[PDB]
Amino acid sequence: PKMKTHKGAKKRVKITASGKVVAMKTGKRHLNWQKSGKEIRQKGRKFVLAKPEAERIKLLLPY
Amino acid sequence: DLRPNPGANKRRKRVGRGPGSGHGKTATRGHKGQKSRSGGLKDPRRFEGGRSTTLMRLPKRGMQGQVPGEIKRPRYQGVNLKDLARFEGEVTPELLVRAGLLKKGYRLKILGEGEAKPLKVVAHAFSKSALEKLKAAGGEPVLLEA
Amino acid sequence: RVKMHVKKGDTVLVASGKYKGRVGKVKEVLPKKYAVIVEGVNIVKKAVRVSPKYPQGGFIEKEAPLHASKVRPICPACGKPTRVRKKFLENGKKIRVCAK
Amino acid sequence: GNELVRRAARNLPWVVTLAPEGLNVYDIVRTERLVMDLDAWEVFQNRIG
RNA sequence: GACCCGGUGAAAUUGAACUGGCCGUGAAGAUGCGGCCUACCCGUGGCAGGACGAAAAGACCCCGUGGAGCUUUACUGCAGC
RNA sequence: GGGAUGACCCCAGGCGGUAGGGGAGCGUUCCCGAUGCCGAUGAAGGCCGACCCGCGAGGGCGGCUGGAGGUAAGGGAAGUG
RNA sequence: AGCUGGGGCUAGGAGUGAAAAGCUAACCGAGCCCGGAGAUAGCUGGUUCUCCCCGAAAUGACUUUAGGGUCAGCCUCAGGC
RNA sequence: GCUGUUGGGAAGCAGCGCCAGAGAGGGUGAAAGCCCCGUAGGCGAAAGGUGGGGGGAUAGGUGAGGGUACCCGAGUACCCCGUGGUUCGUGGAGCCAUGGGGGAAUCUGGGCGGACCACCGCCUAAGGCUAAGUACUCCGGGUGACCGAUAGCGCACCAGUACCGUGAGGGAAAGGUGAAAAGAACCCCGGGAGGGGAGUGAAAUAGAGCCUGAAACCGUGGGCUUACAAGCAGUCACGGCCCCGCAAGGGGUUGUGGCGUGCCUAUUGAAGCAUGAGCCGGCGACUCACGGUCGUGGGCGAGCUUAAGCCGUUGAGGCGGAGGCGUAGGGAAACCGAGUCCGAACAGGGCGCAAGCGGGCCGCACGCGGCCCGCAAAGUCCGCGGCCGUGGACCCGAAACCGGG
RNA sequence: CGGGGGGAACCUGGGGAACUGAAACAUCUCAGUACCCAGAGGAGAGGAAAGAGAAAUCGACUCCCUGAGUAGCGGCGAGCG
Ligand SMILES: [Mg+2]
Ligand SMILES: [Mg+2]
Ligand SMILES: [Mg+2]
Ligand SMILES: [Mg+2]
Ligand SMILES: [Mg+2]
Ligand SMILES: [Mg+2]
Ligand SMILES: [Mg+2]
Ligand SMILES: [Mg+2]
Ligand SMILES: [Mg+2]
Ligand SMILES: [Mg+2]
Ligand SMILES: [Mg+2]
Ligand SMILES: [Mg+2]
Ligand SMILES: [Mg+2]
Ligand SMILES: [Mg+2]
Ligand SMILES: [Mg+2]
Ligand SMILES: [Mg+2]
Ligand SMILES: [Mg+2]
Ligand SMILES: [Mg+2]
Ligand SMILES: [Mg+2]
Ligand SMILES: [Mg+2]
Ligand SMILES: [Mg+2]
Ligand SMILES: [Mg+2]
Ligand SMILES: [Mg+2]
Ligand SMILES: [Mg+2]
Ligand SMILES: [Mg+2]
Ligand SMILES: [Mg+2]
Ligand SMILES: [Mg+2]
Ligand SMILES: [Mg+2]
Ligand SMILES: [Mg+2]
Ligand SMILES: [Mg+2]
Ligand SMILES: [Mg+2]
Ligand SMILES: [Mg+2]
Ligand SMILES: [Mg+2]
Ligand SMILES: [Mg+2]
Ligand SMILES: [Mg+2]
Ligand SMILES: [Mg+2]
Ligand SMILES: [Mg+2]
Ligand SMILES: [Mg+2]
Ligand SMILES: [Mg+2]
Ligand SMILES: [Mg+2]
Ligand SMILES: [Mg+2]
Ligand SMILES: [Mg+2]
Ligand SMILES: [Mg+2]
Ligand SMILES: [Mg+2]
Ligand SMILES: [Mg+2]
Ligand SMILES: [Mg+2]
Ligand SMILES: [Mg+2]
Ligand SMILES: [Mg+2]
Ligand SMILES: [Mg+2]
Ligand SMILES: [Mg+2]
Ligand SMILES: [Mg+2]
Ligand SMILES: [Mg+2]
Ligand SMILES: [Mg+2]
Ligand SMILES: [Mg+2]
Ligand SMILES: [Mg+2]
Ligand SMILES: [Mg+2]
Ligand SMILES: [Mg+2]
Ligand SMILES: [Mg+2]
Ligand SMILES: [Mg+2]
Ligand SMILES: [Mg+2]
Ligand SMILES: [Mg+2]
Ligand SMILES: [Mg+2]
Ligand SMILES: [Mg+2]
Ligand SMILES: [Mg+2]
Ligand SMILES: [Mg+2]
Ligand SMILES: [Mg+2]
Ligand SMILES: [Mg+2]
Ligand SMILES: [Mg+2]
Ligand SMILES: [Mg+2]
Ligand SMILES: [Mg+2]
Ligand SMILES: [Mg+2]
Ligand SMILES: [Mg+2]
Ligand SMILES: [Mg+2]
Ligand SMILES: [Mg+2]
Ligand SMILES: [Mg+2]
Ligand SMILES: [Mg+2]
Ligand SMILES: [Mg+2]
Ligand SMILES: [Mg+2]
Ligand SMILES: [Mg+2]
Ligand SMILES: [Mg+2]
Ligand SMILES: [Mg+2]
Ligand SMILES: [Mg+2]
Ligand SMILES: [Mg+2]
Ligand SMILES: [Mg+2]
Ligand SMILES: [Mg+2]
Ligand SMILES: [Mg+2]
Ligand SMILES: [Mg+2]
Ligand SMILES: [Mg+2]
Ligand SMILES: [Mg+2]
Ligand SMILES: [Mg+2]
Ligand SMILES: [Mg+2]
Ligand SMILES: [Mg+2]
Ligand SMILES: [Mg+2]
Ligand SMILES: [Mg+2]
Ligand SMILES: [Mg+2]
Ligand SMILES: [Mg+2]
Ligand SMILES: [Mg+2]
Ligand SMILES: [Mg+2]
Ligand SMILES: [Mg+2]
Repeated sequence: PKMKTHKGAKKRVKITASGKVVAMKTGKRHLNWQKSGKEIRQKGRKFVLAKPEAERIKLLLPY
Repeated sequence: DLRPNPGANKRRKRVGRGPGSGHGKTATRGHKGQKSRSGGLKDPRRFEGGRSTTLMRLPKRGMQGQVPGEIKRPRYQGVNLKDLARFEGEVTPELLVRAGLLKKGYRLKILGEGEAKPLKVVAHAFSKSALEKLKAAGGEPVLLEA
Repeated sequence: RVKMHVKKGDTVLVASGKYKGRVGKVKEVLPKKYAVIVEGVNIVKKAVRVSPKYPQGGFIEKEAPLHASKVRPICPACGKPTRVRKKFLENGKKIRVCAK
Repeated sequence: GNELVRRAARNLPWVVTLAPEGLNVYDIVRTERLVMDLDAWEVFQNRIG
């Protein structure tokens, strides 16, 4: 019956216009105590490939 | 055209795959020949299997919702004057939904590229650069909703 | 009850097979076999004697049944089907032309 | 649409009969010749574009 | 009892068989490959070395994120107090 | 490449194969085609064949048996080998 | 502390037990029947017509993972270059 | 609707007719509109049911002003503790129920709008009843790209039977003579059984558990061929004998010679002394529904398409725009928008956008409009196919777990 | 005057699992399902707002299609909705 939208996905990925899948970099959630600004700074979304193909299949209906 | 004369075109490939016999897909029957594919795998859309799947990701989507749910908010749907320049007179919502754009999606917001046509256009909102384009003799019956 | 057909203990014409043409009477209607008797299809039945009584046994015997369809009634004319008239107080089977 | 005519043909082994508002492709093709009356050629029209 | 005659008349098993020995060879122990040796065809009473003989999808051993019974200062609950 | 699109011709290479992918076909049940067409001068099935067609699955035709059904081209479904 | 007939009572985590986990209708560490139920089985087995073209892998990383998997490597088909 | 003809038998075939609001179907010795039963169309209830569909008859119901403030459902509302219900699993946890404790007011009342408070609103708890639309199918009927006796219900048959078990309960097998019994008088061998004649029939190898009657299996007769040979039983080659046809050629058999390690499965590797199979026949495993993703045959395309349901048919389709996709991308969001997000930044950078035409024709501006076109800008809808998700999801198999007996 | 039992499914109410799924497992899932009990009937239930929730809105209940796999719930896991 009507396939279901994986809400665990719907909560960490925004699927783009060209079809690419986007999510936030992993790291800076609590890791830190002293990481270069460069590292803690360089965290603002990214690509994924062959793996997002899989992602998109879970976000069916919500296109 | 005769009765016993139609028949599909030349591609309705009824030929679905039959599992088999000595020649073609056979025995183990196309795919298989191993084990653990005998009743259905895990996903594998998610599997994976044992180790943490790309779920090592992280909910960004700040705000997923409280418990009463979604807040009754007014949604606005943009519609470039580009398309708007398909007909003339005095375009307005409803006349836009009935057309081929908008439709119940609530409040009308004209903008986008395209060359603004000399005529009155009623909307709930207008983009800055859109309002400009209606410079070449147009309109601006904003607000509405009363 | 419903089990009813076209003939009764009267005169009929065989349209059948071996006796096409032959004409006869009272066919002692069955109709569990939906057949009649007439005067034809009469086979030779062997006999030992169902009990010494009436000793000897011959081969000329009785008349066999005949599918009710193989026969056609006749009266004041020839073959022909049967219709039904109301007799102003009855229901008698009459033939298209004659009358019985 | 004339039931009287319909009733008259019908039993003919070579005749397939229909009411105008029943005009369908399958029948048109299973027969060799098609015969409509003007009042039925209209309903047909009110259905074509 | 077994053996023979008249009577009656089963079974597990069985890919099919036109089913020998020795040295070899081969998935490491071949009637079935090689080379050689032996050997007319078919039975009957006997023996039990082989057909990795039969029977039981090894009870030992390991594997399965299998199962049950049992234990406790393993976990988490519950009755009862 | 011929291209007179002749899907037939010469030229040039290639054509072992498990898991697998791909492409063509054969046959079975049923539906349209069927108020049709085959059928007692014999249906379906069965038993034969040293003949015909096809690379193959098969399709023919013939003799015997059988005794009342069978079902073209062209397509459609699926409890289909 | 005997043996025995007839009439009765106690049963499934329950009975009964001079205690073997014995016995509870010829296999009791949890009876039998029907049902949930087509339990589950990352295991074993089996998987049926024909021809033509191509044709692997048995590696790496991670895996309560190690005879199972996900991504990559290697095969195939369509389109493009 | 008769006749003739073939035939055991016409309904076949033939000649010349006929009915049709009926040419659905079944039967009759074979194939039939006119022989039979029916079919179209049309009639029919004294009696028993059913029955506002249509009539009636009842019960029942028909007001404004201004005063009073009398009454508006109690162990209830309400609050706290323990829980259930809802999408809500302690959550910011409201709402509806309520086992415990405490415990009101009567419209200047009391509940609700997701803690709570103030505004603005919504509604009247603690009494009961109420057709229709909806569900099901033991039963009757009508249909089938449903089955056709290993199928279809477990049962086409004297089946929930025979048999099994103490019991709950389990649970079979088994259909067909022929058109018609015309079911074989009588004679002969025999105790009978069973046969041989005779006789019936179109057919008796339709003779009675009898239509057809395959394969395994058991025999009788014949042809070739075998007791010095040895083998996955075959194959290639000659030769002999037998059989077909005039011949060339072909069929059967096999004496020598050459070459030869069953099938399946599982494996790095099997003739393997690894698995499975006695042989034959029949049953036996990748489907279907709804989603999804590609591909593909079409329709229409700045768009495409309906769902339920309604009207029609009774193998006839229409209507129905609720709704869904698509036409704007960004942001966590407010929001902005061909941009947008981070940023102080017109630095940068992440997502984004920027779609014509190969091109016949032709109004016949020395202008290509724009009709047209692939099927796009570009999508949708339906069909088909591959794979994926949810379902038992390729088929068969546990040891076990739980419920009621 | 009534009641008692029977009735294939269907219906309401009172109680109410587990295998499974989470590739272990306990919250969660299976599921208020299977099953037990009581009751009712050709249906049963529900039913005229101490309602919905944002609309100067609707106006009993039930049933179908959408809304929507949305809003939300979730060891924010499986999944539920
Ligand atoms: Mg920063
Ligand atoms: Mg959607
Ligand atoms: Mg296998
Ligand atoms: Mg393996
Ligand atoms: Mg294996
Ligand atoms: Mg399974
Ligand atoms: Mg009378
Ligand atoms: Mg003896
Ligand atoms: Mg050796
Ligand atoms: Mg040797
Ligand atoms: Mg050999
Ligand atoms: Mg001996
Ligand atoms: Mg011995
Ligand atoms: Mg031994
Ligand atoms: Mg090849
Ligand atoms: Mg292959
Ligand atoms: Mg037909
Ligand atoms: Mg003849
Ligand atoms: Mg057939
Ligand atoms: Mg099958
Ligand atoms: Mg005593
Ligand atoms: Mg127990
Ligand atoms: Mg029990
Ligand atoms: Mg005790
Ligand atoms: Mg004792
Ligand atoms: Mg005990
Ligand atoms: Mg015992
Ligand atoms: Mg146990
Ligand atoms: Mg279950
Ligand atoms: Mg099972
Ligand atoms: Mg299974
Ligand atoms: Mg697996
Ligand atoms: Mg198959
Ligand atoms: Mg190759
Ligand atoms: Mg892979
Ligand atoms: Mg290519
Ligand atoms: Mg004849
Ligand atoms: Mg005649
Ligand atoms: Mg003929
Ligand atoms: Mg007839
Ligand atoms: Mg007929
Ligand atoms: Mg005639
Ligand atoms: Mg009638
Ligand atoms: Mg009456
Ligand atoms: Mg008062
Ligand atoms: Mg709760
Ligand atoms: Mg709660
Ligand atoms: Mg209380
Ligand atoms: Mg209280
Ligand atoms: Mg309240
Ligand atoms: Mg409250
Ligand atoms: Mg409140
Ligand atoms: Mg409220
Ligand atoms: Mg509020
Ligand atoms: Mg309210
Ligand atoms: Mg009330
Ligand atoms: Mg009230
Ligand atoms: Mg009520
Ligand atoms: Mg009611
Ligand atoms: Mg119904
Ligand atoms: Mg049966
Ligand atoms: Mg049979
Ligand atoms: Mg029955
Ligand atoms: Mg049976
Ligand atoms: Mg017994
Ligand atoms: Mg004779
Ligand atoms: Mg016969
Ligand atoms: Mg017959
Ligand atoms: Mg027979
Ligand atoms: Mg035989
Ligand atoms: Mg012989
Ligand atoms: Mg010698
Ligand atoms: Mg010799
Ligand atoms: Mg040889
Ligand atoms: Mg093995
Ligand atoms: Mg291998
Ligand atoms: Mg061997
Ligand atoms: Mg072996
Ligand atoms: Mg093994
Ligand atoms: Mg095997
Ligand atoms: Mg064996
Ligand atoms: Mg077999
Ligand atoms: Mg077989
Ligand atoms: Mg689908
Ligand atoms: Mg698809
Ligand atoms: Mg930018
Ligand atoms: Mg199974
Ligand atoms: Mg119990
Ligand atoms: Mg009563
Ligand atoms: Mg219930
Ligand atoms: Mg309940
Ligand atoms: Mg209940
Ligand atoms: Mg559980
Ligand atoms: Mg589990
Ligand atoms: Mg639930
Ligand atoms: Mg009713
Ligand atoms: Mg009711
Ligand atoms: Mg009703
Ligand atoms: Mg009221």
